[PDB]
Amino acid sequence: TPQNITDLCAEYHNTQIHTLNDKIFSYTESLAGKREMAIITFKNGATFQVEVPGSQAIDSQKKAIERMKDTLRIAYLTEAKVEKLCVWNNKTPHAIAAISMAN
Amino acid sequence: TPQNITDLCAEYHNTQIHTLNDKIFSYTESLAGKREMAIITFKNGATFQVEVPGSQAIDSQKKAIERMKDTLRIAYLTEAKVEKLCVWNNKTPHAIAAISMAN
Amino acid sequence: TPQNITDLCAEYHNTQIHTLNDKIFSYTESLAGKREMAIITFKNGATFQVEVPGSQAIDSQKKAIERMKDTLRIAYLTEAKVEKLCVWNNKTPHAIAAISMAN
Amino acid sequence: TPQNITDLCAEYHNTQIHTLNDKIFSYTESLAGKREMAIITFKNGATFQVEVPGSQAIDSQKKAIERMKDTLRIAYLTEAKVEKLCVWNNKTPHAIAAISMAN
Amino acid sequence: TPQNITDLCAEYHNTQIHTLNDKIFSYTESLAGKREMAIITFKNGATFQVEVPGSQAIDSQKKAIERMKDTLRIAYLTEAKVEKLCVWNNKTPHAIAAISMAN
Ligand SMILES: OC[C@H]1O[C@@H](O)[C@H](O)[C@@H](O)[C@H]1O
Ligand SMILES: OC[C@H]1O[C@@H](O)[C@H](O)[C@@H](O)[C@H]1O
Ligand SMILES: OC[C@H]1O[C@@H](O)[C@H](O)[C@@H](O)[C@H]1O
Ligand SMILES: OC[C@H]1O[C@@H](O)[C@H](O)[C@@H](O)[C@H]1O
Repeated sequence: TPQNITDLCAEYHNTQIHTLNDKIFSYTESLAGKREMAIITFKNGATFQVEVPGSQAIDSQKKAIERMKDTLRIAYLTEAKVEKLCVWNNKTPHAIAAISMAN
Repeated sequence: TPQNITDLCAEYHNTQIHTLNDKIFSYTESLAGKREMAIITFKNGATFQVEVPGSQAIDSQKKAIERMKDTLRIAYLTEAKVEKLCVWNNKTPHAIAAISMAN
Repeated sequence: TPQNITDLCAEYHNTQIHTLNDKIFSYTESLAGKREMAIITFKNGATFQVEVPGSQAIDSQKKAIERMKDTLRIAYLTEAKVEKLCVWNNKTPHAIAAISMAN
Repeated sequence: TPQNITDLCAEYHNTQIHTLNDKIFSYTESLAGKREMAIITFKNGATFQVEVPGSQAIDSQKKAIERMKDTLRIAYLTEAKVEKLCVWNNKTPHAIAAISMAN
Repeated sequence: TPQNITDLCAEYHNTQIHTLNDKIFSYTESLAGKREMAIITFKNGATFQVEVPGSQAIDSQKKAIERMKDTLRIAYLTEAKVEKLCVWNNKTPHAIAAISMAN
């Protein structure tokens, strides 16, 4: 079991870590058919998504995806500093896999 | 995959991108028979709803609707500035499809 | 579709609007068998309940009832001003059908 | 229909009202096997639990149990004054049936 | 029934209490496959996880796992002082079974 976001991120193919150390600049949410998703942006121009849950994803996956959207919304609204994001680069915008917060 | 609310809204028919750059003026919620709606209003007069899901709604759609109503209530309570809304304009009041928050 | 709580409230029999423009004074909740209800009070003496759903209540009603208890709890804790309540006056305490919040 | 916590408490056997008029001193929660419970304490030494649900417990009661733990956590975190607690005194520690919050 | 985290923790083998009396230094969350988990750390170098749910986990166990993650996030964001943690010490990082929060 990884004990940090960098090592967790490295367990997967087509991932990379972004180190932001900054609050979220914008939060976008859609319930539109086939776009049940969330997009956040940082003031440096970086844009990321929380991907739509897939065709019958398992229970743990669907719960974590909803948890991550919960987390980004509350982080944005409270101006909580985001330390790092682990994202999949085979999507556009890059898709969030994990987030770390410190400070 | 759209990277912002304007491009997302343009992927659907019968939608309008609506710019606000303002906090929600009032939040209304109902639990009454087939009116389990949320209504939000803004200072300059605009009025929007989160439409009640019908009897064929799939799980992903129901979950996203529930999420949006959560988002509107917390945005309202925190006086978070709403940048834009993407709304369906063939219903009255217009029905929210997406929301962007910034500033 | 109604565009404000007054007009929504008027679509039902045995309802009425109360205009509080004040924060909630007390919040009560129970998990006791058959009384899974919430009761709120205002400093002017008014008392209102969120009625227990019955054994035939469909899922969309149940979810709205739970949402309203969530809303009342968070308003109470944050001292958010309640503008109006739409209530059924054929129950005691009067039963909440809808709520509006505005500064 | 009870209009307050005291009257509601009186509808059940093996209950009593505690009048704290104080914020929660400590919040404890467990996910351990057979002990999926919450414990709260006050500065005067009183200790109460949110009981583990029974095997037969129906959905509405389970939902209310989960709600009460939500309530105690946020009451604790916001230092919200707890007015009264309705508890079952045939358990140890005494188990929460209802709570009232007021200043 | 245990009346405090220390006694609760002693009911299980391979557990220990950490007395931290300190806020969480960092909060990490992941939705990645096989890694639906949360990791918290303290400024003394202690690192803890909320284990990935088991594929056959019962309902009460799954909900408590979800609740614990909700608690850790809100404790983190509000700088709530964590009093003690009850952890399974046959996991690496040590896995949270119970948390106590006090002032
Ligand atoms: O679990 C979700 C992941 O699924 C992978 O197969 C895909 O490459 C990633 O982009 C991400 O979507
Ligand atoms: O939907 C709940 C409402 O249902 C009505 O039929 C009843 O008259 C009201 O008192 C309220 O209970
Ligand atoms: O509904 C929960 C309550 O159920 C009663 O039967 C029991 O006597 C109480 O101790 C409490 O467990
Ligand atoms: O219930 C969760 C616990 O399950 C036990 O079997 C295990 O030994 C502990 O380390 C922890 O995983």
